[PDB]
Amino acid sequence: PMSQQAIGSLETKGFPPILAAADAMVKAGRITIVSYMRAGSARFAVNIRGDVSEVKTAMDAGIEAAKNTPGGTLETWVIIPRPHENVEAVFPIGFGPEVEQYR
Amino acid sequence: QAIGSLETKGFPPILAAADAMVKAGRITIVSYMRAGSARFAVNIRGDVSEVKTAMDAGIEAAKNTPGGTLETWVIIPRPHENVEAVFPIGFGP
Amino acid sequence: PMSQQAIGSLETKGFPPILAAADAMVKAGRITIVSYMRAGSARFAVNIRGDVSEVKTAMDAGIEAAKNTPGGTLETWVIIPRPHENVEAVFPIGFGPEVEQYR
Amino acid sequence: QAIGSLETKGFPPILAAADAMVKAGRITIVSYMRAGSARFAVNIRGDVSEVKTAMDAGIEAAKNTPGGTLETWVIIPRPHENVEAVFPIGFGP
Amino acid sequence: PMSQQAIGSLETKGFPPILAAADAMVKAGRITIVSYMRAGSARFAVNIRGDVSEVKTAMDAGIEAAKNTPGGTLETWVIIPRPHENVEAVFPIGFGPEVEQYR
Amino acid sequence: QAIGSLETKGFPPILAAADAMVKAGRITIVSYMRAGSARFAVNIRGDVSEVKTAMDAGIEAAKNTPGGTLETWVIIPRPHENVEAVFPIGFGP
Repeated sequence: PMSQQAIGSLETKGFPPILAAADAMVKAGRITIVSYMRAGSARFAVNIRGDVSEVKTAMDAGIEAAKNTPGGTLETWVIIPRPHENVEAVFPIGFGPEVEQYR
Repeated sequence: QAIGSLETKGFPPILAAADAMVKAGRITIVSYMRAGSARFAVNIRGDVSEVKTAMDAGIEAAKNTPGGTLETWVIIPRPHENVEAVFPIGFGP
Repeated sequence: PMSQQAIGSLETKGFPPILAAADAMVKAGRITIVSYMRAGSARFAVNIRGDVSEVKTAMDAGIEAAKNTPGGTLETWVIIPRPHENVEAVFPIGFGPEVEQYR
Repeated sequence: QAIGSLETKGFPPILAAADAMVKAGRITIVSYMRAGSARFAVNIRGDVSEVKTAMDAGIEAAKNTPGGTLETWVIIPRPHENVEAVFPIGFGP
Repeated sequence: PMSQQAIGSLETKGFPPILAAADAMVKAGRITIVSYMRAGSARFAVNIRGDVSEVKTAMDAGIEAAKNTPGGTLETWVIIPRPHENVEAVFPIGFGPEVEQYR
Repeated sequence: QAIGSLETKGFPPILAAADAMVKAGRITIVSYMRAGSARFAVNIRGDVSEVKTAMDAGIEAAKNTPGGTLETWVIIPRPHENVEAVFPIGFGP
């Protein structure tokens, strides 16, 4: 009941910084971007999956890209190495059929 | 079964809380609520003693998350059945 | 054109305090919880129906439960003894088929 | 028919306003708007003299509600028909 | 690829001031109200179309009506004389079938 | 193709930005995002040199709009294809 793949989630204020973060993340490690969350208050979170070491290196790049985007604000981030299956069942952080082609 | 509900500012800390809760007691995460203003609540069910231990872990995980903040939480030991008929805190699919 | 049953509505900041309020309300009087409103800004309202004397005693318990929830904030409440039918027609405060079994 | 629209912060005060309005004049409540930021607007229609009396009662009910606040209101006597084609202030189902 | 008709868009805080603006606009010039946008934070925008000279006179009336509504706030407005077709394709500012009868 | 994204407070300034961008370079406006808190983002695609010229025009149009404010913007020259599989920045219908 715990997934093999880590989750990393990063949240910005602003849509352009989340795109910056997402692109930097997938260019920095063997990770898949699985989903995004429109959180309200102009905040957005991006969710990535991969082995924890790869998610950590991806997260470092996403953090920098968010902060370096003009007018962007990094709000919060987390890495969970081996998330319980019930988390994946309830939250939109699983692998959907549109990202299979990239994994 | 008891209900525990915990609410954070930010999506990453609600994930952290949820994962910590289900790894700390015999509970089921049944739903989450997008509250607006970048707040999210996670709802768990279990025997009250298990919900309590889970809640303690979830509070700590939310506060320990980079940039995460804990807003509010509750434990209701034996909720009236009318509550889960109206609020999305039941077990069913 | 005025209902036999009062409406009570109570609004909190935070989802956990609204659950606290709702549970305290239905445990304190002969009332039915009919609906909730996601108001934005992390505010939620719960709507109950019953005879006005029962809604008043329920409301007192809901107010206390909201205020006593960790991090919860009570925002606003009302009791309308005999609401006009047009209010029930437009606002989601009627009795739905999922709560018949509890009334 | 005239349109009256009244907006509160909070859901309980919009209920109070709506009920007071329909009990104060020959008007029909046609819709409500969830505006965001916990604001709600109620929309009524009737002859303008009736909408005026109703509006006065609704303003007082909103302000009199525990924790309720009145944000903004308007009365438009004879709205152009293009307005109700776009905004949800018409009578129809 | 640029429309013959200008767009004017006006945004208020509050729903009653947007109704005031919309009504004043269509009473002040040969314009069609095409749509409204629920922007969040209790802000609303109304979108009108017409020849630019007509949209300008309509906009002046909408600005005044918004400001003069009890508790209303004017937030922002624009007039674009000859919008590119790609703007109409992506943003909800075109003529829909419900407003044909008024144009 | 590159992605440019520009976000304003207010709906009128996003229209201004979008129109200025497509009139300043060989770009396609592919989508907009209602972000909440009355913020909106417009997303454009094109060769990066064209997206840059378009972005400059969009920044100026947003700031020049009465009451409009520019919040944030970005240009990504060569986005990874996983980004447009998840975010609504692709070309398709």
